[PDB]
Amino acid sequence: KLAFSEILESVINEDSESTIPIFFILSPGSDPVKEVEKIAKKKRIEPGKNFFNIALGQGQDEIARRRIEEGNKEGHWVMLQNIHLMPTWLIELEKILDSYSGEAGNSEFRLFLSAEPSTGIPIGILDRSIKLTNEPPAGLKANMKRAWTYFSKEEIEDKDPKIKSILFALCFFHSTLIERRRFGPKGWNMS
Amino acid sequence: IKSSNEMASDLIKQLLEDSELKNKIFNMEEIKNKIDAENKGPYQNVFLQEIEYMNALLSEIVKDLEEIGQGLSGLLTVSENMEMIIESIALSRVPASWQKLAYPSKRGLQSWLANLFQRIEQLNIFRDDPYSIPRVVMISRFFNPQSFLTAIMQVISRAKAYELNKLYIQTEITKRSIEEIEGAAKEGAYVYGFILEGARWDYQLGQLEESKPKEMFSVLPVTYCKAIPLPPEGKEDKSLYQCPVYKTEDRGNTYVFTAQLKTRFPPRKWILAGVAIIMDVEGVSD
Repeated sequence: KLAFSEILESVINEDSESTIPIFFILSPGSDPVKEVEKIAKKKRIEPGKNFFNIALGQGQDEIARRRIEEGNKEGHWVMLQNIHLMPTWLIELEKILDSYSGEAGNSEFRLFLSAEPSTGIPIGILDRSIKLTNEPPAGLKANMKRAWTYFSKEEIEDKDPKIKSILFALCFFHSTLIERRRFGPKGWNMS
Repeated sequence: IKSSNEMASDLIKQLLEDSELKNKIFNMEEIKNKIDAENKGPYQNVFLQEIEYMNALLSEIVKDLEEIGQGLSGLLTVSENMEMIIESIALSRVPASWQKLAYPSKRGLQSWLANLFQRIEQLNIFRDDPYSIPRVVMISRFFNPQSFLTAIMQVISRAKAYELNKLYIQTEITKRSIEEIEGAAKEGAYVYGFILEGARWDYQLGQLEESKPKEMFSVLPVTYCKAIPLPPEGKEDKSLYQCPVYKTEDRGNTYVFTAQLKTRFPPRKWILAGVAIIMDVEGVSD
């Protein structure tokens, strides 16, 4: 009954005060950043200046380090994403969060961090965190619906009746390959 | 008060030492001497290769079982891989060391052992009168079933004066059961143990048809695996459907060979329905 936006609203508000970073384990075809920005705007008035949706890439690791350091003492929450991309910096990040647990340092601070489910994520970060999977609804219909949704309304409307018909059949073909996987041998034979 | 892992092994040890495994071990020299080596056909060579692979498996399971049996009852250092065989035996998984030897089929340990004795029992009817081949071979129960299909083409390359290369194997599905006596008629070896998943072979019509709602696997009747020359050009036949056979239910890199079986429906229907033959399903009688 709680969908996902209401779940994330509830679990951010009721728990995850500080020292408990909010983890997002994501599957291909999922965006955590849009949902957290909506929930962020209802609780506190955030123009995306107070709170930062920092994307982790090589070189910007030092900016994230300054942002998380600035966040604690100020009391504004820092959204990190694609955490998995730097396995070196996570052993460094674990060491920072350990320092801030004893320090404890404005209240109403948070650390949202989103990774792809992979081996070589540090144990310490996953353990302390509140973990939350937003898995997209599996099914032929739900997978054919996502195939259209993907293509920009403006692009396909313009295209002539012949080409949009053959696109519809191709979306179904793309859907029926993903939905076959589900059956083991009798289905594909290979993932 | 449930039986411990190390007791559950001692039980299976006693069931396998109450069965004459160390006797079931083949003696290469005795069987080779029974063969003249002048009239030695292809079949003879394939079996002799199979009993060697089997004799190498059957030695390995007896050795690893008498070693863990010795290590359980008697004083002996307990090896890391031996505890892994005990653990796997409690779960009723086939051990990793045993699985690596012989066939890749996925069965429970008690089923695996019962199947292994039917493998042995296919070779114990070879040992006695090797020159006379069993009328209906059981392609299901070999190590390389692929090596037996080369053998049947070899026999036809002796009879007919043309190249072994140019032969492919053709599979005629017969209305007869294992009752039939006419043993290895010219051009083919009769075969049993093919199990069609994804569709249903009708017996009376003699054609691939749609699967019965609840019945998941339709066991094929005796298959007169002919050898015959390839077509001159790249040809496509609507009547026949080119279903791949696989050693196991898994069907992943266990492709043996493509068979050809009659269909009144379009073949495209069946490739989409994932229709395939399989050797081992755990739907094999007795």
